[PDB]
Order: sequence, then structure tokens, then C-alpha cells
Amino acid sequence: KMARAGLGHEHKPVGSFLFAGPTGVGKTEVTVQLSKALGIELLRFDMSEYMERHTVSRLIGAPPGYVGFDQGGLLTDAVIKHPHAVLLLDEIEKAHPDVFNILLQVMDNGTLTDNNGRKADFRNVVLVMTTNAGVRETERKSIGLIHQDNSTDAMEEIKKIFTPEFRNRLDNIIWFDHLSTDVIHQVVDKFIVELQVQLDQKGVSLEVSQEARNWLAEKGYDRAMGARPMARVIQDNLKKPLANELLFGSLVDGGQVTVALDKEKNELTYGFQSA
Amino acid sequence: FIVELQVQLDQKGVSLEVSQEARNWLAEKGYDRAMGARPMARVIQDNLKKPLANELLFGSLVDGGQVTVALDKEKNELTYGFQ
Amino acid sequence: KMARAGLGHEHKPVGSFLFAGPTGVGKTEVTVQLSKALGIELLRFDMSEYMERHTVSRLIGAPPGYVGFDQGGLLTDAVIKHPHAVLLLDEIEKA
Amino acid sequence: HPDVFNILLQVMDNGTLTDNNGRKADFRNVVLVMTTNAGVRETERKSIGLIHQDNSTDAMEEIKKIFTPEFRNRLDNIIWFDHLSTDVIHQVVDK
Amino acid sequence: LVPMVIEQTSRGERSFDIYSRLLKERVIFLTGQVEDHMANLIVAQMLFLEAENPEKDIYLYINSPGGVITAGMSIYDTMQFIKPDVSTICMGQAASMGAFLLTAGAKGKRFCLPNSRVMIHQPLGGYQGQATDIEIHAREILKVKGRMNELMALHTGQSLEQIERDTERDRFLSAPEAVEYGLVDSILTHR
Amino acid sequence: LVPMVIEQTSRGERSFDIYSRLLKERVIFLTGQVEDHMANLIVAQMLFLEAENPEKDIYLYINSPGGVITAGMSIYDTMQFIKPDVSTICMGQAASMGAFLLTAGAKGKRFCLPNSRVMIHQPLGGYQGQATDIEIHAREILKVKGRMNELMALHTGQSLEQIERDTERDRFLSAPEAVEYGLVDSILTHR
Amino acid sequence: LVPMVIEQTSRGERSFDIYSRLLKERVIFLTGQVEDHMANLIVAQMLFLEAENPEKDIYLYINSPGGVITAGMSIYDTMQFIKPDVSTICMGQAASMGAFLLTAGAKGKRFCLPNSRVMIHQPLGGYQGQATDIEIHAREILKVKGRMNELMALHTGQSLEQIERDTERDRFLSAPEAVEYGLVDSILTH
Amino acid sequence: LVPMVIEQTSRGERSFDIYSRLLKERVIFLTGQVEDHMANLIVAQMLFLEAENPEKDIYLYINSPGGVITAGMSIYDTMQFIKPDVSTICMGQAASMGAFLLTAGAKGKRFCLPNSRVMIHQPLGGYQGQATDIEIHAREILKVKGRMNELMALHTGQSLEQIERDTERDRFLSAPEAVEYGLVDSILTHR
Ligand SMILES: Nc1ncnc2c1ncn2[C@@H]1O[C@H](COP(=O)(O)OP(=O)(O)OP(O)(O)=S)[C@@H](O)[C@H]1O
Repeated sequence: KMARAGLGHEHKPVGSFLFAGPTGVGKTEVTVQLSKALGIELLRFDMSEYMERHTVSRLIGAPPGYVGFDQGGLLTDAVIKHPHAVLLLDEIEKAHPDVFNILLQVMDNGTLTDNNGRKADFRNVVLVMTTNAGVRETERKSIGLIHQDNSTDAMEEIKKIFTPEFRNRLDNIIWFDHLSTDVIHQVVDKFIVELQVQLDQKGVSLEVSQEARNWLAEKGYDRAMGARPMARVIQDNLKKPLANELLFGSLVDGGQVTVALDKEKNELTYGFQSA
Repeated sequence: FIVELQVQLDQKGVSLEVSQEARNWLAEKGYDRAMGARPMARVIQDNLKKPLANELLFGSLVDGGQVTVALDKEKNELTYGFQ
Repeated sequence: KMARAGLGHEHKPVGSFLFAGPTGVGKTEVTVQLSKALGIELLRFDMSEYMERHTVSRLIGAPPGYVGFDQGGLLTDAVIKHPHAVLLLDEIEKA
Repeated sequence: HPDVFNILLQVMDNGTLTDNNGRKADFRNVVLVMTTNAGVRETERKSIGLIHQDNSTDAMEEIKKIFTPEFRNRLDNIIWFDHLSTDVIHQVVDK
Repeated sequence: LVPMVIEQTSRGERSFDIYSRLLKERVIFLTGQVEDHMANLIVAQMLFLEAENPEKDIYLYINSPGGVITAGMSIYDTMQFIKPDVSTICMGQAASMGAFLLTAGAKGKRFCLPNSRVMIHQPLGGYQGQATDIEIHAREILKVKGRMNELMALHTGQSLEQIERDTERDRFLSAPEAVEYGLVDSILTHR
Repeated sequence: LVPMVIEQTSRGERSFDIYSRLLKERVIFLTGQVEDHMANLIVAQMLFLEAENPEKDIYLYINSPGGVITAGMSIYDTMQFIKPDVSTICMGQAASMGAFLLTAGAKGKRFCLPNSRVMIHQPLGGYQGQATDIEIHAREILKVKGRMNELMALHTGQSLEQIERDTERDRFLSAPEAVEYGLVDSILTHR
Repeated sequence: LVPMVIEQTSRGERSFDIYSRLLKERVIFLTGQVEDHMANLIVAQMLFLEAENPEKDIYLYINSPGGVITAGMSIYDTMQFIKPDVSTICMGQAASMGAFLLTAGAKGKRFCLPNSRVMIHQPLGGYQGQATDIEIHAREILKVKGRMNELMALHTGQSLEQIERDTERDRFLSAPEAVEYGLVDSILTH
Repeated sequence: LVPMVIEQTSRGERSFDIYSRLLKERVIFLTGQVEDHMANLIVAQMLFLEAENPEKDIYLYINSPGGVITAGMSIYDTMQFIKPDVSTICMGQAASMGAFLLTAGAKGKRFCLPNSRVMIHQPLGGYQGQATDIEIHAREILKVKGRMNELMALHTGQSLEQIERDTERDRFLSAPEAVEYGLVDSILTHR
């Protein structure tokens, strides 16, 4: 909102954002929606690969070829290609401290200089970061005869992992609240709905019991991994059994499918009708 | 610093008046012996620029072009009047 | 003033000065407040980044037959590009 | 080099690739498979004790580091291979 | 000697003593006869933990076979003014000072193991000197015994007369008996 | 002096003591007479190992001549509490307390060296004081004797009545005889 | 052995002893019989803290069972000399010399734990030798006795005659009772 | 156990013991009975400081109850020999040897705490054996007493006869009296 009003230094970047918590906390969702709402191309660079001298050179260097002079800095040229594009960074804790220092430079002056001589302006790009320090500490159990909760404040982790100047230049520390069980139940419905629409084209109709959605939710979703395992859990559980029948069996024609669980054995029971 | 902020607002069309007592309060918090005058830029940035920007886009500032800065003795926090 | 008057060093820089004082007292601002007044370019290098032996090669460039030969030295490129400018070195002690 | 992963990434997502001639290749019909030797690494050395202790390698630790995350996520399943059992080895003898 | 233990951190590998790593997890070990020298170390550990994270609770194991009356109160006094709850899981054995420290733990956090033995006897001290000095000393040391019963009564919840009768002579209580008397609570023993 | 051993870690060379390096492999040495201070180290070692990897099993090499019963109980109580199976490999000698810990190990993981010798006897304790104090103090000794027989008999599997007669006097059991008695599952004659 | 507690700093992690870590927070711990070497350690710690931050107050935990009278005076004089107020905290038994350091603490910040006890007694020592030598030594301890009572009375504010009466005979004072005497300003609620 | 303290430098943090950190500021500490080993350390500290900065003054804190005269002579010789002016501050108490070193401080920089006590007396050295040996030893001790009295007279400024009368027997002296006597220039005043 500050940038739109215009009561700010021109060189200072449009916005500074931060994200904390487990992997898959809607960093892609909010960023994609934010980019869509602002009509700016979404540009995402992953710090997870920047863990070696060759890889860290990629920000301002040209890994594809030394002979190649047009590409220059891959991260830098991305800003040049799209002036308004948002820059999404993830798992920055992994990256070396020296790489993180260059980020501080651009944040202060709002400009960068490539090795080839190109100059990039950060006045038109918003920079957001994602951190997953919380999962590592909380999962660990205290070394005691009686265990204790090891959850820690996200802000505490940002302070230790990053230098004080980074927080000072940063406008504010933003901590995203953790996922809720109600959202996970809705997420399960969305995947089934996605699978449902895909089956309707082939002519197969799938019906899922409300209890079945809850059953997958407990085992699938994980606190440390967020909603990432639930997605994978829905694919193997539902696509694999029907797949055999679709090629040969009752579901070759008609496509009548029913999904239910048995409380006694606590296992999903699949009913196939030739129809 | 207030002159710089006032000059920036003047171009936008808003006039800012800061109480003399308010300037003294900002000086003590912004200036630190070990850090010298380094935090004064951040204090002025967060405290004054952020609230004014909200009204500039929509509020009293967009319609009236007037703003004022005051200090609350009981709360020891700056109070801004928008007109 | 002596440099313009013709009494400046023939081969040395116009002036070499070291500012030792508390941080935030205006040492850095004198450098950026003199370039604007003089209307000349400002060259600023972060000495803190150059905290290891390998970093010095960045300013002068890597020798022939190495990855960095293609990329010119940061300091040499900046001064050649801007012969008349103000060179600002901050946190020199950490260098 | 990792450059190839970009070609595989484009091939996997788009399902087509363009060469210098510019002809379009159909990758939908072809099935792409790869073999990596990262899994060969194992802790052969036994525990320092009177009784040996089994050692389990971290799941896909080397595979995760060597390959990029976006490329790895695109892969449907990172299939693993377990060490051949003694009973299984007997079957191989017959072959 | 203390074996070194490696704790993995994002910054890198770090080495700590076995006692040091446990302290990092708010675990304090009380061993041997209580004394001013050892008590100060326990007090120092408690103060450090409070400043590090007052929200998280502290733990204090008790394996002492006795101690000094003055030294034990210093540990007890520290627990009162520090916000973190000082859990008291007795290990192996307890005594006059150990039991006082063991029961001193916050209600619901105090615990004891099955084979641990909790001995509770009245404080005993010996002094010699002038008749006038002994008389004043005798009343004051006796006052400390009364103070222990009053403090013991609060945690145990029994009347000062009951504790005085039980503590008049040396008493040995089994772990189930100790739980019934209010000194400690049973461990969860679930994994 | 304890020798230093180097670990060929990929990140960097790690310097360790002979005991520390073995501790990293879940190996603990119960060497010397049982005591409050030495027992505390074993308890700290077990806690660290359990937290690091509760799935893996812990090993205990007992080469001690026995000692204070109360200190040993801490090791016994912690051995069962922690999830990792506490393997007990008697080496050289096993006294009454050392033997008690040997049986405490998880069933199927107790072993004795071919020439290891075990010894089991009743706890020896004495008290001096007023007649009333000796009676109550003596009563706890007999009560503890019953407790050791009950716990020892459970792991060993021998009847309670047989344990009392055998425990009355010193009983030296050779390594093969220990397997017959039930103290250890088998003997590690060779690899 | 003493545990080693790491510190968190922007540059990195530094390992410190439990005593050294508390010293970083202007916390000093006093324990054991007072000695020349022990007293010098406390004096050195106080001087270092004063130089680090004169404005920030220092804290002292006294659990002394008594010791050399002369050694204790060094701590008292250093405490008075240093600008920061010393918040003496009686966490355990305090003898005549230990109690004097507690009273020596700057007024308004003295504290005593509820269950801790403070014993005050006259300085006592024994010298053997010629009749002339004992008299010289007797005068010194007699002179020192007046000095201790006078200085203790000044900090506490109690009458010098009254404190001398209590000091000559061994006496114990509870933490609530000590507040009435004026040795400590108030007890710590929590 | 001596606590460590960190001093900030441009390069980074530097860890030094409390004694060494104060030694960096030219503050030497004298403690305990004087002896050859402790005296060797004191003179070593003085020589190191002289090379670092000859102009700056050295501060010796004397808190010794007396020691061997021979070791003290080394400290006295070094203090006078070094160009830096040594400022001797009597902490707690100063005995015959401690007072002698305190008086040896450069004029204008000697101080005594208000509660410090200075005691001066003749040497107590003695020898036993054959009459011939005692006679030679007896002659030597008088020379040290005469030399010590003459040296004390020079710094204090009193006459040789006066010093002999004061040192014939133990003469305990108060801190304010020392200023009048001339041992120290003036008392240190608290803020
Ligand atoms: N005499 C002065 N008059 C006006 N502003 C001053 C004066 N002295 C210092 N400042 C201000 O102090 C702030 C920092 O001074 P610098 O010397 O630039 O220190 P610095 O550590 O480089 O600061 P940063 O860049 O804000 S971290 C700037 O806002 C200066 O304008």
C-alpha cells in the first residue's frame, strides 16, 4: 500500500515480505494469487540449489556457458525481462552467508550491477522470502526422562539464522499462521473434485463418503510437512485401485464407483460396479 | 529530517507541521550513543511515513491536503491529525 | 582547493583521508554530501564483503586461464568507467 | 551437467522439444526413464562394538542434493532398489 | 571425565559435554551431599535457564544421599522466585534435603521412580561452646526444624503435627508409599 | 591418559576420545565401583542416546566390582524406562549390583564373555545408633533385600524361594552356568 | 566440573562457563569461606563490570559461611568505590563477614530470600605469644570491632550501641526479622 | 576457577581470563604470601607492561599477609628499575612485606583504602645449627633488618632511628594513620 501512495523514496523497492513455518504454507498460493491480482509475472528462484560455488555464482553469473554473454546474471536478468515481476525466494537458510549479503545490498540501494555491466532496478519488484526453521526444532524431542514440547517462536529463529542488519532493513517480520484441520478437509475435497472433473470426461462417476475424506485427512496431512503429503496420499490411494479396473474390469464401461471405509478394520473398501 | 519529509509531501501537495516538542521526543528515541544517528532514519520512516501514506491514497489527505503531528504525554506515543 | 590550484600531488590521488569516529556521526555522509555538491559520481565498495583472501581477486580480476579472467576487476572497471569520482571505502578495518 | 535437467524439465512439462530445425517431437508416446548411482553410497563399515548394529542411510539424501527440487517434484516416483537377498540370489544362479 | 556429545545445528557441528548438552535442554542433575559449592552450581544453572527461556520449564533430578541444611535451602529459595516450574524427578535415592527439594517441585511436575527410596529425617546439627551461646543456638536451630515442617506441610498438605510426628525419627518410604503421602506423583511410564 | 581417535567424517575430521567415539555407537562402559557420581554419567549417556535414535538399541559393557545399591537402582530404573533395548555384556567380573544390571537388560540381548565370572550376594549394610533407629534402619535393609529378589527373579525366572537361599551367601557362577541360571541368554565365544 | 553454556551473537557462538555467562549479565556469585584469593576474584569481577557499563547495576549472590575479616574488607571498599549499585542477594547462610557484605550493598536494592538466614557475630581470633604481643593484637581486633560495628550501623542505620550489644553475642535473624533491623530493604516476593 | 571475559576488537571477539583482561589495562594483582614463584610472576608482568607502554603507569594491588623477604626484594628491585611509575594500592591488609612493597611505590601515586590495615614489623627469619653457623646467619639477618629499615625510611621519609623504634615490635597501623606516617600519599575516596 505504501508504494501505491508514492510517499516513499523512488529507489526503495515496492515491498518487502517474509514467510515462516512448514513447507507448503501457501507460499505458492498467496504469491501466485498476489501476482495475478497485481498483473505481474510470477518469477520464482529457489535458494535450495544455491549451496555450492558454481551454483551460488548463478545469481550474477552465467552457469549455462562462459562463452554466453547475453544471459549474464540469471536472477538479475529475470528482473530485466519483467520489471514488475515478483521475486519468490525459498529455503534461504540453506544458502551461504556470503550470498545473503548481496541481498542486503539491493535492499538498501534498490539497484544491482551485473558482472557484464548491466544495471537492474529493484524499485518495481517486491521481494518475498520463505523460511522453514520451525519444523526442524519442533520435531526434535527434549533430552529428558520426560519429554517436553520443543516448539519455538518463529521470530526467534529468524533472528539467529539471519544477521541483525537484515531485520533492520526489512520493514517487518511476517509469520504465517499454521494450517488448520478444516482447511485440510477442504483441500481433500478439492483434490477429489479435481479427480472428479477428470473422470467425468471419460464418463466415470466417483462418489466419496464424508467419512472417507476425514480418514485420509488424519494420516495424510502432517504438521511438519503441512499439506504436501496429503496431496501425494490422495493420488496413490485413489488413482491406483481404479487404474487397474479402468484398463480391464468392471470400470471399463459405465464407470460406477463408490468409496467407503470399514470401521472394524480401519481400511478403505472400494466397490466396483460394471454398470 | 522533518524538512525532507515536508519537502517530499509538498511535491505531493500535502503540508505537514510538526510540534517542536515532538521533534525533541523523536531525537531521543531515534538517536543512540553507540549507533549515533543511524536509527533516526528508520524511526522517521516507520513512525511518520507509513501512517501518512495510508491517508494519502485514501482519507483526509487526498481530500484537503493537510496533516499534523502531535505527541501524547500519557501514552508517550506520537499522534497524527489528518485533515 | 590545492588540487585545482595546481599544488596537488602529481601522481598520488587528490586526497587520502581516514575518518576514525563513532558510527553514525556523519563520516559516511560527508562523502555522499560532497559528491552531490561537486556533481561527480560516487564509487562505494563494501569492504565487509571483502573479508577473505579470495575476495581481493574480485577487485583486480582473476589471472589468465581462469574462470574470472573474462570478468574485469570491480575496482578497475569502476574507476576506468568513472575517472573523476569520489571513492568511498566503509569498514576498511574489517578488510 | 545440470543444463540437461532443464531440457528434461521442459520435455516433461511441455511434452515437446524444438531443435535447430524447429521440428516438434512427440514425447507423450515415449516413456522417459533414468538411472542414477547416488544410492550406491552406503555405510559398509560396521559399528564399533562387540555386537554389530545395522545402519540405515538417510532416504534420498544424495538424490535430493544432487538434483534440483522443482525437477525432482515433477518426477512421478523416485523408485528405489533394495539389496538382493540371499534367497533371491539363488534364483539368479539358475538364470 | 565426561564424554563429548555432538549436536547438529544449521550453522554447523558443535561439541558439548554430556552434562552441558543436558543443561541445554533445561536438565539439571543433583548428585552427592548438598553443599555450598555444589548448590551454587545448581543455582547458577537455574538462573541461566530462566534468562534463556522463562516460558519453558526446568527439570531437577535428585540422587543425593543427604546434605547441608543451609545449602539445600538455597536451591529451594531459587525455585520460588524463578518463573519456570522446577520439575523434581527423583532418581535412585532421596534424603532430608533431597526429599525437601523433591517435594518442593511444582505440583504435577514432581515425580519419582519405582525403586527410588525417599528418606525423611529431622535436621541434625552439633555445636559446642559457652552455655549462653549453646542456649541461643539451640532455640534457633530448633526453629529451622519447625520451619521445615511448615514448608513441608504446604507441599505435602498434611498438618504440621502429622509431619512432625512422622519426621521425629528417621522414616523410609517406598515409591508407592511416597506418592500416597503427597511427596511425589507417579510417572506416566508410557511410550 | 585416554587416547584420542579420529573419525573420518565427510564434512571434516572430528577428534574424539576412545570412550566418546564408542559412545557415538551407543556403547557405554560401566567400569569401576558403583557410585552416585558414576551412575549419573550412565543415566546421562542413556538419555542422550535414546533422544538421538530411540529405534536403535543401546549396549552396556559391565566390568564393575559392585558398589552402593542405591546408585545402581538409578541405572536399573532408567534401563527399562528408555525405549532402546539396553543390551548388557558382562566383561571380566559381575558383582551383586553388576549382576543385577546384567539381568536388567532386554531379554534376548544379554550376553557374557566365555571366561567372564559372575557373583551374586545379598546387599551388605550396617547402621549405628539408638536401638529404635537401628530397627527402622535394619527393616529397610530387609525390605530392600526382598525387592532385589523380586526384580532379579522376574528377569532371571528363578523362583523366589530359591533366590533367597542362593542369595544368602556369595555364589560364583561361571559364564556357562550363568546361561543355565538365566542371567544371560548366551555367550559370545567368537564372532 | 562446571557446565559450559553457549552464547548467541551475530558473529557466532561463543562457549562460556555457567559462572562466566552470568557475569555477562552483571551477576556475581559469592560462595565458600572468604579468602584472599577468593576476595580478589570478586574484586576483579566488580571492577570489570564497572568499566563495561557504569550505568547498569551489578548483582551479588552471597552464601558465605564467614572467613578472614581483612579479605572481606577489600570487597566492601571495592563495592563502595564502584559507581554501579550492588544488589546484594542473600541466597544462603550469611555469617558476620557475609552479612556485612549484604549490609554494605547499596540502599534501596538490598534483598534477602524468604527462607535464607543471616547470622551476625563479633570478629573472633586467637593469638599466642608474649604478653606484650597479645596486647598489641588485642588492640587491633578491638579497634576493628568498633570499625565493623560503626560501618554496619551506618549502612543499617541502627544505633551503634544497640548493634554492638547484638554483635557481641552470637545471634541468628530470619529474613522477615532482618527487614526490621534494616540489614535488607525487603524480601523477594517472587 | 577464574571466569572468562570477552573484549571486542575490530577483527573479532577475544577471550581472556579475568586476571589477563585486567593485566591488559596495566593492573597487576598481588595476593597471598610472597614467594619466589608468585614474585617471578609479578616481575614478569611488570617487564611485559614496560615494553608495551613505558609512559603509562603500572597498578599493583597488594593484598598479601606477608612472605619471605628474599622474594620481595626481587619485586622491589624490579619496581624501582622499571621506568614506569608503579602505583601500589593496599587492598584489605598489608603486612611487613606488603607494606614495604606498598611504600616502594613512586611518590605521588601511593594509596590505601579507608578500611585497609597496614602492619610493619622486623624480619622473623631464624636459623638453627652449630654456634658458628648461627653466628654467621645471625649477622646476615641484622643486615636485612637494617637494609629494610633504611629502605622504608627513604620512601616513608622518617629517620632511621624512628623506623627502628616502630619495628622493634609489631605495630598495627590504620589506613588514615598511614597518610600521617607517610607510607601512602593519600587515601582513595569513593564516588
Ligand atoms: N551532523 C549531522 N547532521 C545531520 N545528519 C547527521 C549528522 N551526523 C550524522 N547524521 C545522520 O546520521 C545518519 C547516519 O550517518 P552516517 O555517517 O551515514 O552513518 P552510517 O552508519 O553509514 O548510517 P546508515 O547508512 O544510516 S546505517 C544519517 O541520517 C546522517 O545524515
